[PDB]
Amino acid sequence: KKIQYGAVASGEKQTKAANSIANLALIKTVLSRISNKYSFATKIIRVDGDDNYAVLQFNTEVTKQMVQDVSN
Amino acid sequence: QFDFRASMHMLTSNLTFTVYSDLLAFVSADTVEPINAVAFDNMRIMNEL
Repeated sequence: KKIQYGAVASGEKQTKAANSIANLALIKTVLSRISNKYSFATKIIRVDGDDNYAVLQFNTEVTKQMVQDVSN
Repeated sequence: QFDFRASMHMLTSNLTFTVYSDLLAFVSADTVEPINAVAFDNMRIMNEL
């Protein structure tokens, strides 16, 4: 069998940093949509290949409903 | 001796108020960019480089 797979994985000199780049661009792109519904200042984003965490700070104090709605 | 009429009173009260215990939760607050943070003398702190 030979399957069409036009995408990315390891087994390359490029995979680590390039995956980090793409996840960075993705999270930066997504994070400009939460701004349509919340006011925050992005203090830190971190990307190490296939994982990611972003911290973000608000104009006010945090609630349960804002975390839930942000997740959705 | 129980006097029904004389034992009756009218109690006054307020109609339909709502008691809020915390008082600063309604306040949202933000800081200027801390590089351009200033003291009492209207003169920047953390400026020497």
